[PDB]
Amino acid sequence: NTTDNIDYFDISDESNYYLISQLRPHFSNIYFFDEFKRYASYHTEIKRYEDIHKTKVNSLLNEASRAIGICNRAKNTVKGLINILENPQKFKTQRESYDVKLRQYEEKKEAFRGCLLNKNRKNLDQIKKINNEIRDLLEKLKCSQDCQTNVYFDMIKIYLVDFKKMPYENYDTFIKQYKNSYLSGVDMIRKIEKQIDNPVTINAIKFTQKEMGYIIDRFEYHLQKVKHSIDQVTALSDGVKPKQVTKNRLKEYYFNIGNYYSIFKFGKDSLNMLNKALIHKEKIVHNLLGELFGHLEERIS
Amino acid sequence: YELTQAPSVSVAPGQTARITCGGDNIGRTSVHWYQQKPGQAPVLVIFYDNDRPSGIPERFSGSNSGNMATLSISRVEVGDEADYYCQVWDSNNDHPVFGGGTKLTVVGQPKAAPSVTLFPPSSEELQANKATLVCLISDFYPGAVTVAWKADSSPVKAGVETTTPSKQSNNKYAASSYLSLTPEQWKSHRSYSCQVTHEGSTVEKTVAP
Amino acid sequence: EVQLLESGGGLVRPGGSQRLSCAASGFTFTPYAMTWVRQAPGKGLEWLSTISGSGGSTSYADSVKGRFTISRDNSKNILYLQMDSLRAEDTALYYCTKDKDEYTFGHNAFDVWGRGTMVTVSSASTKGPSVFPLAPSTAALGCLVKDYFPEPVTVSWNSGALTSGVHTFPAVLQSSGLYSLSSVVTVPSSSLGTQTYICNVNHKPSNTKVDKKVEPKSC
Repeated sequence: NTTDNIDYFDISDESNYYLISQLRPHFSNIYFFDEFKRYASYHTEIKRYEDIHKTKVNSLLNEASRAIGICNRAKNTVKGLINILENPQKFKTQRESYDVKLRQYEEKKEAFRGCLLNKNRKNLDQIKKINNEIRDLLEKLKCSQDCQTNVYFDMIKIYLVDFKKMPYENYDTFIKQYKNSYLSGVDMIRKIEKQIDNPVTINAIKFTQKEMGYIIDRFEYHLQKVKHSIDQVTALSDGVKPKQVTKNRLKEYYFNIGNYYSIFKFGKDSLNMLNKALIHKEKIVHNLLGELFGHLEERIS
Repeated sequence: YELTQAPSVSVAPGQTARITCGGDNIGRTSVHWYQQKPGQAPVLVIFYDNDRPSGIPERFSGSNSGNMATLSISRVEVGDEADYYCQVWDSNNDHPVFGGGTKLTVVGQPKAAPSVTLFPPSSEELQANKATLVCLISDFYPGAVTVAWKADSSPVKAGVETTTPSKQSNNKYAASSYLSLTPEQWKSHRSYSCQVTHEGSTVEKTVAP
Repeated sequence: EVQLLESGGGLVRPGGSQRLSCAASGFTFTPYAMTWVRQAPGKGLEWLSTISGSGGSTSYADSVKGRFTISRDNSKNILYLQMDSLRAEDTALYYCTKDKDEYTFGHNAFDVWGRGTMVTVSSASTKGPSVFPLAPSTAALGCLVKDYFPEPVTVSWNSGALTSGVHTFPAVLQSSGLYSLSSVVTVPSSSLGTQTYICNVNHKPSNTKVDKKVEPKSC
């Protein structure tokens, strides 16, 4: 059919350190800033809640949100070319070759994803400047040589039940089933493809399949990251539990579980979205395979 | 999944070589073929049963059907001598798998007789209470020689180590044989001889102290 | 233009560890699945491990599963293979290779290959060679490179000035576990009294350079 939503594309900086998603808050680091919002909620000697949230965190979210919107024009240009290359009936209403329309898709796609990074470069530098402010805000803790780890382990236990809400095993079952169907569908198109008849339906299948592989590749990335941070903090839930540490150690404690938890929430957003994107692509491939096998009396490939 | 390949295939120049790749219903999956010449990396020569990479000669063709896949090289040249590997995706264990490989040997090349050089033990070596006899065999085709050592006129079995024949730059082969002796053994005898047998003919060299 | 270059293999004790790397260049490295394939001396190709483009999925062969680990750095275009608990049977030439297309997870042909890196797992210690001159009786003179471990050995003549007529034979693997080769050079006997001949033997693993003058035999 038609891909009505191309939210599955992402991009990262050249250092591969910051990952931009089209879903809010576009950066996992924003989820970590919200966790410090909850970390200071339990440390009563910190009343800088309004300063970090209103003056910094929420305005970075809006600037990233605005930067994503600047690329909406390039976003729809890419979708328009996807709907032509995946749809033989639509491709037949236009006049240019399949290789010509295919090259435009490659150019427009790189222009779109590149827009997601270029418009967000100044927002990414703001992330490192905020990271330092949470360390400074945690330095205002009244304690120093002995800092209770009560809140740090209270947050860990709350994180364990938040992980239960996510269906990891079914997500694992899902990606293994569709990846297996994807590979066998790709290998079969290799064998059945020929060049004596009109190759427009084989072309649309291969095009959709290549996007299927990209979605599968991204799904496995997030599923692995989610599993990592889950196993890590449950290990900390079973890992050594001092009733007190020095304020420098408690700072990296909050930064450890805060990073782990923010990757979880970021993965949950992306995995729920990539799940629908892959399902929609698979249904298009099967609609295309029906066209390929719909006129057995005439020809196939 | 397992892929069955014959260890060796022999063809004459200008003929059509055929290298088989066997497997239960291998025709359901794509078969890829790799050529590996000695001391070199594998080169993808046929992919997806019969697709040919740009730059590979048309003499390379492929077929995959039923339980047998076949890579066929037509008008075989001597330069086609290599090891050929097939590969498929193992759909039960979800990973690639390679066949055992097949060595192609192009027959009918001109026969070349080996050249033999024999060096006596070094004088600096004998000062260190050791003695080595060096027998160097060069420029011979085919690559199959047997080496026999002799003290005076008696065969020597102990202390002999011989290399496997290796194809040189010029499609001929080279091998070396080393006889280890004590300095007393070397100065004891009248002579020592390295005899090289190649396709029925012999070349013999001899040194003495 | 598309290049793969393996590195990091050398001598290592049984039970030890060693990290191999593959530097990729000339293409978009991230969307491709990368694969390690080893080849024991004189044996065939053996698939070891494959990793997805993003690293979300990894697979291993039973022969190395639990001991090897594949990984990649998509910001520097480098593929890694961390080998722990190395055994003698891990002695092989380790190849880097790449899927022909993107997002195929190893279910594809391998179009570009590196030239491999030699991993030698053994408990024998690195030993430098002893070099002896093979005096001539056209003539034939040479140098014997005796008892060294491991490979390789490089032999030049007259500090590289002499190059025509030189034949350096493949090394023999002795029952002792040490290697030995001979480098022979054919010169006209016009030169035995005029030109001089010195072999230059270099063994990088033991950091030993030796020169031996090859003079005729005289009484």
